[PDB]
Amino acid sequence: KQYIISEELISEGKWVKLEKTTYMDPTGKTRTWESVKRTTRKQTADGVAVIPVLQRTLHYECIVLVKQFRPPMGGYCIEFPAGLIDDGETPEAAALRELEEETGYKGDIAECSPAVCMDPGLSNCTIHIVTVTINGDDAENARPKPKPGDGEFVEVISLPKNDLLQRLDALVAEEHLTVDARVYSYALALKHAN
Amino acid sequence: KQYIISEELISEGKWVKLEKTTYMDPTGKTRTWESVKRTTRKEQTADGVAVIPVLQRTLHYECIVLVKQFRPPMGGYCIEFPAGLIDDGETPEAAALRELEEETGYKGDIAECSPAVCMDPGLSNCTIHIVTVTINGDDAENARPKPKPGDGEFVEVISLPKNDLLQRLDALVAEEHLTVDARVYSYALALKHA
Ligand SMILES: CCNCc1cn(C)nn1
Ligand SMILES: [Cl-]
Ligand SMILES: [Mg+2]
Ligand SMILES: [Mg+2]
Ligand SMILES: [Mg+2]
Ligand SMILES: [Mg+2]
Repeated sequence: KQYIISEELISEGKWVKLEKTTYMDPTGKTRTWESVKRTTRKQTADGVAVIPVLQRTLHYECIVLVKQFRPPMGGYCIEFPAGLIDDGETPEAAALRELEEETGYKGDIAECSPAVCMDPGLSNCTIHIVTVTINGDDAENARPKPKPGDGEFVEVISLPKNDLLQRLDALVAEEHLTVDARVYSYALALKHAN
Repeated sequence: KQYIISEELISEGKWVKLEKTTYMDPTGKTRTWESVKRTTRKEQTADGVAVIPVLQRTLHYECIVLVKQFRPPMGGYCIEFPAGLIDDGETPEAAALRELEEETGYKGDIAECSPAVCMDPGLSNCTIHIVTVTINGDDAENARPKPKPGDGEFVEVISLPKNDLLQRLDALVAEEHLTVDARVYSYALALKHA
């Protein structure tokens, strides 16, 4: 019943543009919306985010996260490892690549979401959420070698899965970090389950 | 180590702006970023709230109450937690219970309220509080709940059992063109993984 009529370019950078979207509301009334898009998409989605489950025998299972300075936020954020999918790369392959670059861990694919939206009231940005397990007992994950690209500066933060939400709250309380909403969503459901 | 040097406006809409952000990298080198911000944030501790609404009813499995709306940025229908912006002077908890009632009809009870968490920190400064609310579906207030959508809001309510949320979401994605929100998907995945 609702649909896009036209999109007016307002402003286009190298990485992001702003559009004025005209759409038909269900009553038959034309309306406008200010919409953001990335200029980099081809792809199933803009990006992947990786849920990396680090499994070591006789240890708690951990979720591997990354801490980085995020210029739009003006501060440091705690996030699932993540990056954009390369032209002609699959979401799975992007997940394992990003995970290795950002963490040095080598992982195995467990499952892969459909494209999911990041902030659909503002942008068209989408990602695949990719669950990956990491055999922390294998020699290739003993001393994980992180290969950052140009301009990535990533700290790795592993947190036990069974206390994830309490551990994150503690970091926010002590370290003036912002937690990512998808990380927080996942942590909450771990507590809310059953 | 890293910090913001300057923020130059590139383009300002009614609702959204684009900025050229200059910052210092941890090598001591100046770099830039293209940053999105909303124009509507005043003294709120965040832009908005998203509500995790746990519908509880005697001799029913708990349901997660979700909303389906057309999102102009996305050009299509999206399934999301009930959400909206925090009005000036409004508490995150008040915004949550208000938005929940407006979008679903349900009158909730506060359970917990997150710190401000980032929506897409590689792109925007946008933040929310994630507010968990329980709905006493045995109360007569919540028996045959009617939305009170504001102007240009057109919302369908979808309640899904917590104990099968991921499959039930997958089944809706299989049946029509719609996108699940990444925070919803993350929360459903944790429910499976716990
Ligand atoms: C470090 C390379 N710059 C990437 C980027 C992404 N956006 C939105 N602006 N700059
Ligand atoms: Cl798993
Ligand atoms: Mg990244
Ligand atoms: Mg990366
Ligand atoms: Mg809303
Ligand atoms: Mg609303």
